[PDB]
Amino acid sequence: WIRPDAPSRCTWQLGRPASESPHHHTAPAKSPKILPDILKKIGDTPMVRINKIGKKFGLKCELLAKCEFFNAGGSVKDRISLRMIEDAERDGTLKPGDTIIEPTSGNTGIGLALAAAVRGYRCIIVMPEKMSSEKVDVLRALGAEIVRTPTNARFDSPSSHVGVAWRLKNEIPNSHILDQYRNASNPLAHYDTTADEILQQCDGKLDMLVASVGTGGTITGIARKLKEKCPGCRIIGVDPEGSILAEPEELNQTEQTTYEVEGIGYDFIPTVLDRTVVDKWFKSNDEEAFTFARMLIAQEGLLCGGSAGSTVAVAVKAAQELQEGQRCVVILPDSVRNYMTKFLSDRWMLQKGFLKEEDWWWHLRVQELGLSAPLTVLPTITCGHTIEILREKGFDQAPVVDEAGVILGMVTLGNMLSSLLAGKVQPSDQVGKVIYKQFKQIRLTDTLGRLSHILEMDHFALVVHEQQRQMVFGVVTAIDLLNFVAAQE
Amino acid sequence: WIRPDAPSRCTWQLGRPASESPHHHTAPAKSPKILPDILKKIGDTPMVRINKIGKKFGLKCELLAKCEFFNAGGSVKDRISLRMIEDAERDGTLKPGDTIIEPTSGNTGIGLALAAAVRGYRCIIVMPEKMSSEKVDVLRALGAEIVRTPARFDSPSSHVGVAWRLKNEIPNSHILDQYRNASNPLAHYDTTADEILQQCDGKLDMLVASVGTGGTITGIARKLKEKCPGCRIIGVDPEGSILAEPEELNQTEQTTYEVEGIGYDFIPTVLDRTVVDKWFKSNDEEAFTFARMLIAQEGLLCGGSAGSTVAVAVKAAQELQEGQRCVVILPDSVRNYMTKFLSDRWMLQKGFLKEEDLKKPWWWHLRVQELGLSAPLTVLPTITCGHTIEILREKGFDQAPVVDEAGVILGMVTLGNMLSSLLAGKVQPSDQVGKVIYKQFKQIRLTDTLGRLSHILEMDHFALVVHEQMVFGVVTAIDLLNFVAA
Ligand code: HEM
Ligand code: HEM
Ligand SMILES: C[S@@+](CC[C@H](N)C(=O)[O-])C[C@H]1O[C@@H](n2cnc3c(N)ncnc32)[C@H](O)[C@@H]1O
Ligand SMILES: C[S@@+](CC[C@H](N)C(=O)[O-])C[C@H]1O[C@@H](n2cnc3c(N)ncnc32)[C@H](O)[C@@H]1O
Ligand SMILES: *Cc1c(COP(=O)(O)O)cnc(C)c1O
Repeated sequence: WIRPDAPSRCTWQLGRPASESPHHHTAPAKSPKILPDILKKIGDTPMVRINKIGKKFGLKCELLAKCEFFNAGGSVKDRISLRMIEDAERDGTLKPGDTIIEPTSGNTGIGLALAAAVRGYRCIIVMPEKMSSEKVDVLRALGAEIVRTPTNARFDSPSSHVGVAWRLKNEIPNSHILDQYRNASNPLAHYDTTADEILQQCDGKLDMLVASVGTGGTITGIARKLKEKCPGCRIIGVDPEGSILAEPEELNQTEQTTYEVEGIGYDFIPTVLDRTVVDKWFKSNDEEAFTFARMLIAQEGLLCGGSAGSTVAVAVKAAQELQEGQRCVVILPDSVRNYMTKFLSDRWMLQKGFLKEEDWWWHLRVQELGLSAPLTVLPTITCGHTIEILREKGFDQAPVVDEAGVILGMVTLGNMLSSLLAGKVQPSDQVGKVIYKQFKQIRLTDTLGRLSHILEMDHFALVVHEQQRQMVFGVVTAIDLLNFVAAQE
Repeated sequence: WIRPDAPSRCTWQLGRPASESPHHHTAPAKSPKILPDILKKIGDTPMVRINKIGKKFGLKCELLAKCEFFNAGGSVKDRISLRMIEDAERDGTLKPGDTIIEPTSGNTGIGLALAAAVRGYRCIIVMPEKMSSEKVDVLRALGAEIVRTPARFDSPSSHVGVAWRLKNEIPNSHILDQYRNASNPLAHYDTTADEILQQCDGKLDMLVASVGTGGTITGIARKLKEKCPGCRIIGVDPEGSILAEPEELNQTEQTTYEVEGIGYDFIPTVLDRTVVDKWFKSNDEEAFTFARMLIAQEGLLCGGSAGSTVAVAVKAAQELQEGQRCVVILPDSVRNYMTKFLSDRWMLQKGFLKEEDLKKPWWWHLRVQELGLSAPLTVLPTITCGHTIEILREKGFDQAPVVDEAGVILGMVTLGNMLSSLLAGKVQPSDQVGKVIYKQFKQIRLTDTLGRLSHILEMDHFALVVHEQMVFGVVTAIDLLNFVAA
């Protein structure tokens, strides 16, 4: 196994002629009238001027945006997913029918699974288990296969999202790992194509480039091509808090290492990353990322992700030094398609406490309902006798309780039923196995509004003795609320 | 108010020179290095050859795909949302700071909300109350405002009439009316069809398009019939829609289908059915199947309507021989359908997906007639909501049928629907219950599997046993559980 953070052996140095390069170099391509396949849609991404957000924050300059979400897969990684493969295919490293294994979650695995789906490669994406249903559904739809690795297990560990991919690589015939962190094809893709597009579209003239930093291939290749052909251009790198990628190290000091923004920042310094071509670094957080993302979507009509928001949130700061007549280009990595249920959802933004909006009987208290005396069950009775009673009284449940009255959980009918479809339970065995812990608990002193929210969300909430959370005062559903309302109106 | 199905007054006739046209005509545009705004990204969509699926089903011809999901909003409607506005803006009909009300829940609301967001118009989208979260979240994110309308085409309180009520009540408000507006088919007549002719060098022998409002297929078929006579135009209509001709094809039991964006109960103004050489009937199964097949094999990320288009294409293009060309229209992206046809769980829940891995419980192929269900308790449409709440209190169910005096069941009522409506303030305890009638509901019959029933009761809280149109009763989970665990 080789470490991705292993120091770079590249001898490239500013001033060295391009004739000395040992690598293979491609060029931006004239696109056909009719595309032979969807993969030809990758590249030649549009440059869109930012008209509102630039001026709103007082930028005297021109602010352009390089939109990589118009790539066939809806991310910048479609550039490298193509390149890394097209190189391997040339090298003789990659054969027809082979397997491509990658230790990635969502941003590269999509591009790779797409290219693999088009060209008939088996694709194996290895990642933690709780991966967002958007990315996971896209991958499964493209034909890729997923390996769930444990949520808590280290990078250096033998059971992680990465090491296990290497174990599969060794164990599975014809399997290859392109290794986006170590592969020179990653930054060479942007060095050869992206940076040339940016230079063509800007007529060779721009005074700043702002990019968010992930593996680092993008910002590296771009900054190198620019430093060569456009010296005056300053390169600005963006790093989330909790990441050590940014320089100097003093900026990297923080309490938590966890952030909600996807695609940028992780704990190690990849091989492909060149931090000597980055003129200045900026620290962003999740709040301004998502805020500026919503602002981009709303004001500019640009459908993009949170990393784009980070990039721009930094841009409005870094471009203040720029005056009138100059130009600043930002990199917008991906689309909103992956974040449909995350930063795009107001409920989610509220839950994490980012925007946190404010909130005739709405402020009336649940107490006014005057509910029934609960039917609770022992963990220990059969599922048959269980749904026998729940059929008798037309109630759907239990707080599942111990002998002391302590709540051990809850159980509902539908849960039982799906547990039966899976065949993991049968009427004989104890109900204590089917305990449903994923419901929500709210109680007497709570507002009827929050309850209402849960009632359009779920089937029920659970009134607990106010100051004893292990105690059950009663069970609330929509029918008793409708009872209250229809009663006093 | 004007009806969308009102007959077309257009005097356009095949053979008439283009110099006689009273309308305004644009042309496909050379795009800049740097786009001044995102709206310039609309158009010049790529044409991608279909290499696998064509040959797999035995097509001797070339099958190309016009991908409209690469538009800035991720749908074909971005073309018209632009046009309808750009015309109004020119006409003096549309002023800066105005309000654009549209009663569509379709992609048009997205395109319009985007253009409105970019150009600073207030946007009001009026639609039903279910409305799968993707579209709704996109709209709210773009700055648009939503009105929930608890669906009926010519009703006074619907997704459309109330938009006209707002149009009258709100200053500077306009309704572009995608069904009646000539800008809709003119957008495709002027641009899309010219793109298709440029990319195909003026030669193609068939075009297959799914039919929604009909502006697309109309404008395209007209431009083609003019400049490429040999090209046959093939229209696609879901089952439950009457758009297809002849009328004999439109015969079906249910009028409800899961595919979004195509087929209607009415014939829109902009639709010209005299330029369509042949029509084909598609269903939801082959739509979603071919959509998954497009994504998997061709790497094309698209929607279910695309699947319908292609599912028809592999049939219609069989007449084509080697050397010819067939072009299909792919309307939208998978972005709206992330939790619907893209989800395996959902595909299973609706019964489209294939069942076995080769073993499962014995009651699976038993049927619900064995459950021994009792008589349903029916509610009148004229009853008061509070009364419903009383009866349904005492009996203790979460749902009841809404049926008129003549015996025909107009629908179902669920507590979540009543609560949802009340929280919006669109219903009161003294109101008609006929307001909260819930017309989208799932049917399992007497003779259908206990398995299908199970999948149903994983989607939703009920389904409804019917002896043949007639009924039997209402089924929920606890009867299944009671039967099995017995
Ligand atoms: C005149 C220009 C360049 C020269 C002469 C050059 C030369 C080299 C050399 C000698 C190596 C060592 C390979 C090894 O030790 O196994 C290397 C590696 C590498 N180069 Fe370059 N290079 C040039 C430009 C670039 C550019 C423009 C990029 C990216 C945009 C790049 C990315 C890399 C990467 C990622 C490695 C791998 C380092 C490692 O595996 O540790 N190089 N290069
Ligand atoms: C030589 C070519 C054409 C001529 C002379 C023509 C003429 C007309 C005329 C006289 C009307 C009646 C306006 C009214 O009564 O309000 C009309 C309406 C209309 N035209 Fe055309 N037209 C031509 C081509 C087209 C094309 C190519 C399209 C679309 C692709 C189109 C779409 C419409 C629509 C949607 C209406 C509205 C009909 C209604 O509101 O009931 N026309 N046209
Ligand atoms: C008869 S049930 C009807 C079906 C409804 N979906 C439900 O499960 O509550 C509705 C009434 O029973 C009450 N209820 C539900 N679960 C209960 C439980 N485990 N113990 C006592 N009352 C319960 C509710 O609060 C409501 O007043
Ligand atoms: C008592 S309810 C308990 C709550 C459950 N969620 C429900 O609505 O069915 C369950 C029993 O009532 C039946 N049921 C539900 N709605 C019905 C109605 N409208 N007419 C007759 N039986 C009904 C079910 O089929 C089942 O046998
Ligand atoms: C509107 C629509 C169509 C049909 O396009 P028309 O312009 O009505 O002919 C097809 N698919 C989707 C998803 C649509 O929204």
